[PDB]
Amino acid sequence: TVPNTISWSPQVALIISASSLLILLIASRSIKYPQVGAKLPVLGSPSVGTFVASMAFGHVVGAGIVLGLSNLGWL
Amino acid sequence: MNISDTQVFVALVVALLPGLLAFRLATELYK
Amino acid sequence: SFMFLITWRGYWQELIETLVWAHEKTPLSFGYWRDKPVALSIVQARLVGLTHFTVGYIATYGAFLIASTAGKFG
Amino acid sequence: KLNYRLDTDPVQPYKGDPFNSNFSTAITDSPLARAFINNLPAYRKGLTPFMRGLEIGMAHGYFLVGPEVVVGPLRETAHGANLSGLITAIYIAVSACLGISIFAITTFQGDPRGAYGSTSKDSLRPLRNRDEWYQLNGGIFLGAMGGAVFAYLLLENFDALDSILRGGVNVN
Amino acid sequence: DMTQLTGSYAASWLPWIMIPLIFYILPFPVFALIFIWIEKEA
Amino acid sequence: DMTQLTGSYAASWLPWIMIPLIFYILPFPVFALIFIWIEKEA
Amino acid sequence: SHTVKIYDTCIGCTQCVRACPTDVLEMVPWDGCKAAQIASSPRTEDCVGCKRCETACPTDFLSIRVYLGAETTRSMGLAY
Amino acid sequence: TLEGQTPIFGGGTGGLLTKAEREEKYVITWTSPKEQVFEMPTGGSAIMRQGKNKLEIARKEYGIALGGQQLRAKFKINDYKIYRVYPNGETQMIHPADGVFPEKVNQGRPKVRYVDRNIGSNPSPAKLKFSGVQPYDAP
Amino acid sequence: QKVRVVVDNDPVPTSPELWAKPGHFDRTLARGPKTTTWIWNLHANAHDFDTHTSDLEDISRKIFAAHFGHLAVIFIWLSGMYFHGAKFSNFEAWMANPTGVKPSAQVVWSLVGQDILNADVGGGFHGIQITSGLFQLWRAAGITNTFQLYCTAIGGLVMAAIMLFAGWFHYHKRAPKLEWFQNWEAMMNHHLAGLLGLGCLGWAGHQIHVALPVNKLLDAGVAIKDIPLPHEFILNTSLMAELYPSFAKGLVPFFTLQWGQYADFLTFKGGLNPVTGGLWLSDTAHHHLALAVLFIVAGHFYRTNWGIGHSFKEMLDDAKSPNMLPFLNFIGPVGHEGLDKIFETSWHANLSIHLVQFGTASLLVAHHMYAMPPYPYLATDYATALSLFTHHVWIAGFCIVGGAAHAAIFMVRDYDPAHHVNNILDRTLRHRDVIISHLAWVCQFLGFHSFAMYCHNDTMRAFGRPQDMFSDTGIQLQPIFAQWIQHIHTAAVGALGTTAPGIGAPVSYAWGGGMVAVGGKVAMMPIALGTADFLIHHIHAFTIHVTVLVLFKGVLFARGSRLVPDKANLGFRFPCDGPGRGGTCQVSAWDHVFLGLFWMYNSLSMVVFHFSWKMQSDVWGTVDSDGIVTHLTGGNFATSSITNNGWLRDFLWAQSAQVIQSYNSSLSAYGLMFLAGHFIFGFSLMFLFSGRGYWQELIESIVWAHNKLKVAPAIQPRALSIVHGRAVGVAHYLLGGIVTTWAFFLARMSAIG
Ligand code: F6C
Ligand code: CLA
Ligand code: CLA
Ligand code: CLA
Ligand code: CLA
Ligand code: CLA
Ligand code: CLA
Ligand SMILES: CC1=C(/C=C/C(C)=C/C=C/C(C)=C/C=C/C=C(C)/C=C/C=C(C)/C=C/C2=C(C)CCCC2(C)C)C(C)(C)CCC1
Ligand code: SF4
Ligand SMILES: [Ca+2]
Repeated sequence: TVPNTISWSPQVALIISASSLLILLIASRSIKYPQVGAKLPVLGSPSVGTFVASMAFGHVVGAGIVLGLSNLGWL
Repeated sequence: MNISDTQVFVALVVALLPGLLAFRLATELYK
Repeated sequence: SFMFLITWRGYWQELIETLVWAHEKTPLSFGYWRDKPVALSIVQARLVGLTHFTVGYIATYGAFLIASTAGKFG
Repeated sequence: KLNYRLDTDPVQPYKGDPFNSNFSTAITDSPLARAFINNLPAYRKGLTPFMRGLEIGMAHGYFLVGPEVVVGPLRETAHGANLSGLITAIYIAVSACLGISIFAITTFQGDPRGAYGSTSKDSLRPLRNRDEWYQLNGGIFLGAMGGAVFAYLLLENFDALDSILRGGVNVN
Repeated sequence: DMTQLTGSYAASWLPWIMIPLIFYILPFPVFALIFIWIEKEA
Repeated sequence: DMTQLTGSYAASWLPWIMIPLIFYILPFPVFALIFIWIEKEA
Repeated sequence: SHTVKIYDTCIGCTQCVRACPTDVLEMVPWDGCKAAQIASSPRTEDCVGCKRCETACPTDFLSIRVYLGAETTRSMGLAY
Repeated sequence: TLEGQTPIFGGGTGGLLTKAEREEKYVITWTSPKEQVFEMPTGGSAIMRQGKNKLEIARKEYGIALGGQQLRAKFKINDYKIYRVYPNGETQMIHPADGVFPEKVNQGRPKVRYVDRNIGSNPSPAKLKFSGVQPYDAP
Repeated sequence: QKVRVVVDNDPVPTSPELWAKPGHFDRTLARGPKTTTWIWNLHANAHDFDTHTSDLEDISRKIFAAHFGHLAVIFIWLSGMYFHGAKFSNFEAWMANPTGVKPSAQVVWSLVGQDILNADVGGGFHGIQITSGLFQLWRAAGITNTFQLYCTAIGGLVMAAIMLFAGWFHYHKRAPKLEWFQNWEAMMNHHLAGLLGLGCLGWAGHQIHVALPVNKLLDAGVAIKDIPLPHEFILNTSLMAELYPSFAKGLVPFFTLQWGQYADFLTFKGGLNPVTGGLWLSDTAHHHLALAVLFIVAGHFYRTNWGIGHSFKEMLDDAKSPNMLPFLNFIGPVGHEGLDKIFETSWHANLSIHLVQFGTASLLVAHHMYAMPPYPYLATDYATALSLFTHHVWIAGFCIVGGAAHAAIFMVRDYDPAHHVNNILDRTLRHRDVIISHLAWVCQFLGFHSFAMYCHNDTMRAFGRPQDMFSDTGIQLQPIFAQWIQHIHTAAVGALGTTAPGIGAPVSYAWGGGMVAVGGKVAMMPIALGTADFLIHHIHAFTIHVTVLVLFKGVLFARGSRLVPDKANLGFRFPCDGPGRGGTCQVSAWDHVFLGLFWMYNSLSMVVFHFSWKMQSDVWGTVDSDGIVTHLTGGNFATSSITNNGWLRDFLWAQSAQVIQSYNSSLSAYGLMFLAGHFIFGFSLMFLFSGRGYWQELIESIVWAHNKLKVAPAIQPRALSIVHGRAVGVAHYLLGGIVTTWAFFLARMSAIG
């Protein structure tokens, strides 16, 4: 059978936003070389490259999470 | 239906891994 | 024969040296050469390769000559 | 600036000599490998050369019978397969013992060449005397014949031994 | 039949050889190994 | 019959023993003799 | 051992001595050439027969010649 | 005995064999101005010490190649010596034979195996039949 | 800031003056010729750039410019195939009747009777039947008329001119610095996300928007003229909606992560299309789309200019004891530290790795394209299927040998002992006797227990004792591990239970699950493995291991050995070190490549022979109305391939009937080339068996005759050098043998395929 994919709803927006946010806090404190290049609070003051990397990885991880949940009936 | 010939042989080969590690731990504790 | 005629000595001498090391370092191998093993000489290899080439030449055609005639006739 | 880091090297030079063409590995120098190899009959301390040959012969003659019994050309019949296996072990061991004899004849003339010379320090080849080799050979031959015959007797009596190991001899 | 030891389980030949090996073949060599270990001079 | 090696010639038992003797019985002792001959110290 | 001979056509260019991988040759005083020196082979027992000396010799024909002879352990280049 | 401390080397399979203990062995000793990395004659890299060094080698060609192509050409070290060590302990210094490098002419060195003619004047082998004399050895 | 573009301006003037100075790149060759050896040396050192100069920056610029030249050559070759398929082919006729028309794209002129080679290939066309699979590739791309092929031919010529201009521009006008070439992280990011990733994405777009709709109509049976042009599927969205309903809702599901609604054209079926026998194009579209995402993600892995990413140097410096797994700590306390120096300066080391992986890729291409035929009407075109597997097997073998060759070149030329102190490279060299001795032993074990068992079979069969043979009816050698894998992979899709539930059909029918037939011929069916397959696979293991032994001994001993300790000073390519030390012929690392070429040829010849016989015997054939399959050779492989008398009789003698009887027919060219390959093989034997000392002396007498008539040349004739004679021998040997097999394979398949 074709794995189930759900229609767009605020829940998938919450998952993607939360995954992007959590990655942003973790990356600014764990990656080897943050604050490299042009600069953009509670965060570690990440650079532009760190922020775009966090948002891109938030889309990557978030997309995997939403498709994984929707496949299994929310895991 | 019980396990087959291959399953018994696989278990025997797998049991070698804790067998060798048991020897390593025993000799290390003897030190 | 193609092996003895195409490959030449220095390749085999280096390989034999590796096997010499292996024998010396292997336990339970109580044997030991009284004559040091070396690759066949340059001239010797040409003769040995020529011998294999000739013997194969004669044996192959001899078998074909007999079979293709005796099999078809008396 | 230069750090060979030999002190933290898992693989050390063999016996502290970096120029002896050897390494200290799990195969050559681990406590288990040394214990197993040095206590084989070829290396066990204190063994007489005849007793070294006896234990080696019994072990080798015993298993040499097997191959021709199972996949040999007389395998179609039980009795023929067993005889062929015993003969093959006898032929191989007699040939090997002949090789051991002529090895001792040719090696030990004057000061032997190679690893059996007086000044040689080959720890893997400890039988440095001609009389030791002949004592070894006598043990090898008698042990190999005994081991081959022992395997032959067990295979010849396979039907009896199968009933033995299943308790079928306790019916009467 | 019930005149002999048999096994309907897979690889029933295994107890045929393992019982002799563990109980009256290997134990004497094992005792020999332990005896050498406990008698070795310092 | 043609299920075994036989001989209609006289003394057909001769190849029965000569073939083993020359090809896989005597050759190893002969090789041993030659080996001793070519390895003898001067 | 191999035999190494030096003929009177030598010009004392020392090329053969430099090319020898086992130090068989050395340069000795001489008066037959402008360089006032000639090649010598005092240590032919160490000669392996590589003929590197002949390759380096500039004279025509060669002033140094190697004749392969009886083979020994060191003439065969055996480390065992 | 030969003095000097061996270079840092973790071991290898290109070292000495039974021939070293049974027939003969060679040792190359030298002095270097600093600690530095060189290539072993039979593969691998070794670190030569600050003071005087001593390396055991299976063949004489190893010492000539190491001393000539590496010690002199690359590290500008010219005081290296090569010894031949016999199993009974006898040691003789063989390179340089007389303290002067062979490529440099030295007084007192005799002519060895010199033929007083051009190579084209060697006699034909037919004239020396059954005499046991090779054409290049002919007077 | 670290990654930046720096170039020189006009570093080399563009003048043809040096065109009239042959050998200018070499100091020795620049003086001019004195003997004929100068001519050979000029061509031999033409592209050895590191011997033209010692400047790494100048060398790298030559690499970059020359690569553009090779790309232009490939584009001209690609343009030729498209043009010949648009002007001198029966492509349009073949597209109408794929199962009844032989592809043909080469037409010969009629001057000396060679027009007999214009075979009756069907479709009212006369020409040489091609086996390159161009027609099947173009059909899968959606190409339906010769005009589209003509346009691609013009585009290929344009790209060739652009490639040629780029090489001139980046060498004579704007040559990048050495630091530009040393940007590992930037190069990896751009070639992963931008080259592989964007190319997969672009081809996925072409497949989705062009190939899938055109091929869906083609398999439905509608005529070529009734199929709209591919751009109509883009403009008229209603046309795409009818074929795939999901296209009626646009890009909304993609941006909302509702990708499950795209399942009608991004399928995950597996198996083969019943109509054509190739893979489902919708399956390949999802395959390439998934590849594009994976490659683009991989392209953000390395740190270029923004701190984010991984560093090559930090990984290599960290991969050492005790940071490895407990059983992998034997690599020592230095480990991979120092390997980064190799990739900074050694072009040869990188070429060694990349040539090896092109061998790996081409081998995967050969194996994965017959068992999972990706193009329509490719599996049932037996001539094309055999040719494609054989061609890409041979390409891989040459690439692998080249990888070993340039690995040895790196050791002699670029390896620096100071950079490798107790690291893994140094440690590997320090136990090379361990490695070679064990490799030599396993080669002997494999040779005895693979080939000598065939000799055992031949002797038993000749004795009239089939029961004693290694066969399915005698002493069986069942490849149980390979049989088990076939069962696991078949049961994974539902045909250790159902481990790939989403796949409908078996991934490959070669593992089981059923048979596919297209035009009354077998496309793919399960390939049973028995004793004969056990024996032949261990033949491959034996031949590969020996080829490894020859090449890997040369690389490990390139610097020297116990015999010649200073081989590195002698160089990568030298004939010998004299007759001394007993004789040191062929000690150089080059000679190990020379010997390894023969063993690669021997290994790969048996690989393509195994494929040709097994596929004909057990897979390929015709299917009647009742579903009964009669194979091309009728199942000979199981009983005949267990002896090499069977190989000699039932494979070489029997299957050469087509090529040997091809005279006075359209296949007569294959018969001529069959003899041509045999001639070159025998011709090569005098270069391999003889030496230049004989030939130089013979040339002396010939030169005397020319001197007698005052016609001797100033450029003195010389026999080929010792290395050159070996190179000629191996080149003619491999050419003769491969051409012989090429004619043997193609003549038979063009007649019975
Ligand atoms: C004498 C004694 C001795 C000894 C002991 O003591 C030995 C041992 C070893 C070890 C260590 C090893 C493992 C084993 C195996 O697997 O392989 C083999 C097999 C066999 C079978 C071998 C054989 C054994 C013995 C000889 C036995 C004998 C017995 C008989 C029976 C006698 C008979 C007599 C009569 C009279 C005939 C080896 C080896 C090697 N080899 Mg080696 N040996 C020797 C001898 C010889 C000779 C003569 C030659 C020449 C031919 C060689 C050769 C060779 C090569 C190529 C190689 C290889 O590769 C390998 C290796 O290294 O790896 C790694 N090698 N070795
Ligand atoms: C995304 C960027 C990108 C892309 C696509 C490439 C692509 C390529 N590089 Mg490359 N490179 C890049 C960035 C890129 N590079 C960067 C940033 C550096 C500096 C670190 C290098 C440094 C470099 C070196 C040093 C070398 C290459 C080489 C190559 C070629 C390898 C041969 C091959 O696979 O043939 C692929 C075959 C093709 C036909 C691909 C198409 C070729 C053209 C030029 C691509 C044009 C794409 C462009 C976007 C236009 C698209 C139009 C349309 C699709 C929209 C290939 C064309 C090698 C080579 O052969 O040089 C000539 C080589 O030696 N590159
Ligand atoms: C990407 C691929 C690639 C690249 C860039 C190189 C690059 C290089 N290789 Mg290399 N090589 C490769 C693949 C590659 N190789 C492969 C696959 C092999 C295995 C066969 C080799 C084997 C190899 C050897 C053994 C040697 C090199 C050498 C060299 C260097 C000098 C080039 C040279 O001699 O000009 C080539 C000049 C020629 C005259 C060759 C042309 C003659 C060929 C053999 C004719 C082929 C016949 C034809 C295809 C079919 C018949 C034609 C018809 C008319 C009958 C250069 C760095 C040489 C060197 O010194 O390296 C430092 C060297 O000794 N390579
Ligand atoms: C601790 C667990 C345990 C115990 C108590 C037993 C008990 C028994 N097994 Mg057994 N077995 C086990 C685990 C165990 N099994 C496992 C995991 C396997 C799969 C590898 C097997 C495979 C197996 C076979 C194939 C056979 C038996 C048989 C037997 C019986 C005779 C003894 C024998 O031949 O041993 C044989 C033992 C092995 C082949 C391997 C044993 C491996 C275990 C894990 C070792 C345990 C060591 C222990 C924990 C350390 C003790 C410490 C000390 C201080 C006491 C006996 C009832 C025989 C039988 O059925 O007779 C009727 C027989 O033929 N066993
Ligand atoms: C050179 C002559 C010659 C040759 C080639 C053969 C060949 C053969 N004989 Mg034979 N034979 C010969 C003379 C010869 N015979 C003579 C003169 C006699 C009478 C004494 C015999 C009596 C004889 C018997 C009784 C048997 C054979 C058998 C055989 C076959 C197996 C070999 C064997 O068992 O030898 C056995 C050989 C002998 C018992 C004695 C051989 C005496 C000859 C003269 C020795 C010649 C030595 C030679 C000249 C020196 C070679 C030098 C070297 C550099 C090559 C083989 C076809 C066997 C057979 O038929 O199998 C089917 C068999 O059973 N032979
Ligand atoms: C995993 C890689 C992969 C695979 C399996 C395929 C598979 C396929 N492609 Mg495809 N392709 C790929 C990558 C891949 N592609 C890339 C990267 C590009 C360019 C960006 C393309 C461009 C492309 C075009 C333009 C076309 C195809 C087509 C096809 C189909 C025909 C069969 C074929 O090409 O041989 C299958 C190939 C293989 C099995 C092996 C090659 C894959 C690479 C080279 C191996 C790389 C791994 C390497 C050995 C290890 C690297 C070292 C490691 C340390 C990482 C088939 C479905 C054709 C089509 O439409 O079919 C209907 C077609 O026209 N492909
Ligand atoms: C058919 C011809 C032939 C044969 C049999 C061999 C055999 C061998 N080659 Mg070889 N070679 C050949 C042609 C051949 N080569 C050619 C044409 C070339 C040129 C390219 C080379 C180049 C070459 C190289 C470069 C290398 C080899 C290596 C090897 C060895 C591989 C190990 C092996 O298989 O051991 C098993 C031995 C065999 C399979 C030989 C056949 C044995 C028969 C079938 C059984 C005999 C039974 C019994 C012992 C007979 C005794 C009776 C008594 C009366 C004599 C082996 C000795 C490699 C090596 O030495 O690796 C260790 C190696 O490095 N060869
Ligand atoms: C290393 C090891 C191993 C192996 C082992 C082996 C290899 C074994 C073998 C074993 C064997 C192979 C054994 C054998 C034995 C034998 C015996 C025990 C015998 C005895 C004999 C006898 C007792 C005899 C007697 C006699 C005589 C003397 C004379 C008269 C007659 C008679 C018969 C009485 C394993 C893998 C497991 C594990 C790991 C480790
Ligand atoms: S035969 Fe040729 S390759 Fe061999 S050593 Fe003599 S010159 Fe060199
Ligand atoms: Ca009873």
